[PDB]
Amino acid sequence: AVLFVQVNSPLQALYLEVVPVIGVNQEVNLTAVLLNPNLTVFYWWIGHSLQPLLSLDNSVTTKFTDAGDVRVTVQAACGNSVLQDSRLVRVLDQFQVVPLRFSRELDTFNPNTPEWREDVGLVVTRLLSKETSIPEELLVTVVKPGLP
Amino acid sequence: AVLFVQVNSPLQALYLEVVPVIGVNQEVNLTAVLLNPNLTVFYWWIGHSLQPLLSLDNSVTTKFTDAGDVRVT
Ligand SMILES: *[C@@H]1O[C@H](CO)[C@@H](O[C@@H]2O[C@H](CO)[C@@H](O[C@@H]3O[C@H](CO)[C@@H](O)[C@H](O)[C@@H]3O)[C@H](O)[C@H]2NC(C)=O)[C@H](O)[C@H]1NC(C)=O
Ligand SMILES: *[C@@H]1O[C@H](CO)[C@@H](O[C@@H]2O[C@H](CO)[C@@H](O[C@@H]3O[C@H](CO)[C@@H](O)[C@H](O)[C@@H]3O)[C@H](O)[C@H]2NC(C)=O)[C@H](O)[C@H]1NC(C)=O
Ligand SMILES: *[C@@H]1O[C@H](CO)[C@@H](O)[C@H](O)[C@H]1NC(C)=O
Ligand SMILES: *[C@@H]1O[C@H](CO)[C@@H](O)[C@H](O)[C@H]1NC(C)=O
Ligand SMILES: *[C@@H]1O[C@H](CO)[C@@H](O)[C@H](O)[C@H]1NC(C)=O
Ligand SMILES: *[C@@H]1O[C@H](CO)[C@@H](O)[C@H](O)[C@H]1NC(C)=O
Repeated sequence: AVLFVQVNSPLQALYLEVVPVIGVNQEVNLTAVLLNPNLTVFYWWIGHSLQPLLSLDNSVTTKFTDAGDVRVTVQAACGNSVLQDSRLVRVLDQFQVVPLRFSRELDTFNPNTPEWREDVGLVVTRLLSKETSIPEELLVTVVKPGLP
Repeated sequence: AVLFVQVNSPLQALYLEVVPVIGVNQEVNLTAVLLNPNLTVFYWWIGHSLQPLLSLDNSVTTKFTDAGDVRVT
């Protein structure tokens, strides 16, 4: 007689990591940050279609043929608890991309909390608009999750 | 705000349907008979490896390069 068992009772929090903006036909490297070993259950709701993708890995790679706003949802149920996080992203076509160096010292005070990164990008956008007199909602700053 | 919900509380019984014998390098059409719509969660333990396959469908198709006795769960 055989019996497979798994032991991961408590789940704390999850977060869906995805860039707020990318062009059409571009591969998106969606990440599902969660509390966990290779024993992880991930339901992925990429778009309108109900049928979710199953994954044991944190990340998936997908594309978007259409533009506009896309709802991306991820659900985690490793044990007997259900967590879920959603995020709406913009898929554009008319834009120009500029790389941006930050000062090194910031790295020594840089937690990867997405809200910290959001506020930093917002400050950069405000300063750009104040020093170029160009519209402010047409400038999107994303400061990545990397250690540098 | 968005929230996905699913509603299938009771599960009665299951049964694994598989032929008792087949040769090597032959495709096996394993079936998992269960109480259900396309909302079905299936973990497949094909052999020695712990990592199970995920499936929403009843059936899977696999092969065996080695002979002997295979545990299919
Ligand atoms: C919950 O919130 C916490 C903060 O309260 C987040 O924790 C931080 O997450 C980042 C990203 O995973 C961690 O940085 C990582 O460090 C590893 C090295 O250990 C590096 O290889 C990765 O590339 C990444 O930079 C960070 O250490 C971690 N802790 C803190 C204090 O910032 C967490 O992401 C949030 N997650 C959930 C599921 O709620
Ligand atoms: C539980 O046990 C019951 C019997 O008490 C099994 O029920 C029987 O299962 C077979 C195979 O699925 C059914 O035959 C099927 O009929 C459909 C048409 O409806 C046909 O398209 C299929 O090819 C197949 O031949 C049968 O009707 C069903 N009921 C009876 C009274 O025999 C069941 O398979 C067992 N399953 C579990 C999960 O415990
Ligand atoms: C996604 O990120 C991982 C981690 O760096 C990398 O190995 C992989 O090539 C990336 N894929 C794409 C399509 O960006
Ligand atoms: C988890 O399993 C996958 C199988 O698809 C494998 O690619 C990955 O390396 C495994 N990770 C760990 C940490 O064992
Ligand atoms: C498995 O059975 C289904 C149902 O008849 C059939 O469509 C499929 O081709 C079969 N595959 C193999 C490899 O026997
Ligand atoms: C269930 O979803 C799968 C998607 O892989 C599809 O192939 C199948 O036709 C669907 N079945 C039903 C009954 O909707």
